[PDB]
Amino acid sequence: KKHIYLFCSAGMSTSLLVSKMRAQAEKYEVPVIIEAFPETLAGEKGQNADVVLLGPQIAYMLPEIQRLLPNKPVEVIDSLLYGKVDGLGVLKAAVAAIKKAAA
Amino acid sequence: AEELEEVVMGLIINSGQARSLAYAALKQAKQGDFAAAKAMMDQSRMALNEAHLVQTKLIEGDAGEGKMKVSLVLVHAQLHLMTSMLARELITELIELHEKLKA
Amino acid sequence: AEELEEVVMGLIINSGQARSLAYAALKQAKQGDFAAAKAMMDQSRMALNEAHLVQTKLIEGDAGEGKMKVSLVLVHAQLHLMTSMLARELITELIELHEKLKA
Amino acid sequence: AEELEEVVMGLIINSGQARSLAYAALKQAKQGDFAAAKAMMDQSRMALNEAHLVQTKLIEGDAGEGKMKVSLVLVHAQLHLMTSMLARELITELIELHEKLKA
Ligand SMILES: O=[P-]([O-])[O-]
Repeated sequence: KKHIYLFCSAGMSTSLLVSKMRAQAEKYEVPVIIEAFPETLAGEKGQNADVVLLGPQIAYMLPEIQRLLPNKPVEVIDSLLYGKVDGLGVLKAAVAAIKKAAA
Repeated sequence: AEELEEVVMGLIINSGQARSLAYAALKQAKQGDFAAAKAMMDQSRMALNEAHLVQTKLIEGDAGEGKMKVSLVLVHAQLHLMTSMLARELITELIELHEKLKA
Repeated sequence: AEELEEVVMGLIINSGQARSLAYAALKQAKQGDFAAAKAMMDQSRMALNEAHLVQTKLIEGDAGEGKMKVSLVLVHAQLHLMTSMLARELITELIELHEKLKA
Repeated sequence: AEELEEVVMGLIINSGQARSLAYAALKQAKQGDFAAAKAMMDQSRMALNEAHLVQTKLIEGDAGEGKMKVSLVLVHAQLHLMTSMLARELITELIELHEKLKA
């Protein structure tokens, strides 16, 4: 089971996206664990993720998070997919980042 | 909701950035850099002011969904904004004390 | 609800204990006991960290009762936790000042 | 609601006045007026105590509208009261520091 960790300031507004992603992962039997955390834990929690996703509001922090976790694929969630709360779409992008990372 | 929810995320992030700047301002004071501290507080204040202004609108037109009831998120923004504003004010006082400490 | 409600009580108590320890830490500083103050601060931080971690889970899975709506108590725990964490951080700064005051 | 709503307004105003007095108390300290500062803090505390007492009643009998659910405004008063009380306590510490600073 791969760990997909999302970051935002407190971990709420993204919490709704996480619940929809979990529903989708169950529907299609994707072996993943999805958790939302505030951006303050990106360095502490990110070390255990298989893929690190940043909320659209914290995109400006991408370079810093990449330097903090040089051994993890880190990327920003598409703002439209995020605004629309597209659990399936974001789940797809996360699995993709993992595949493109393992090869 | 769509905007209100995305707006709250922005407010939470803004409030978080405000605090971050405030703590950074304090750090400058510890380094004996009163000039940089002062500049950082000013920007932090401006950030909050803009955030507070947005919240003001969010409280004036909090109606729509129901009569007595209001948007629940109003609190996620108020809580973060109130905490950040208070923190900054106290931090400002703390910085002034550093100045009095001579250092 | 059952757990969520009992959990909030625990969080409120934990947050309260955290503040209590923080104030106690400050009191130690006033007595000129930097060692005890430092130790008390560390424990307070750890208590908050555990409390924050529990809240994080409570925000990631805040869904269930309804789509847009979330557990009401989430705020109660957030309010107490946010206040306690902020107070503790400021108290830490205050303690550092006591150290600079020489005493 | 009628009273609860009007009561919250009173609490918010009271909390605001409390903070106002607290900051004013601090200002007195900056002027080197420990006597006036002390008097102002005492009054601020009494104002908060009365406000807290009213809130206590508002939390003990928060039932009526529904089983699990409680008055929404309870938070509004709690948020303001918690922030004001915390601020005042920290301000008290800050004032004590001014006294230690000799000035
Ligand atoms: O918890 P969040 O949506 O900043």
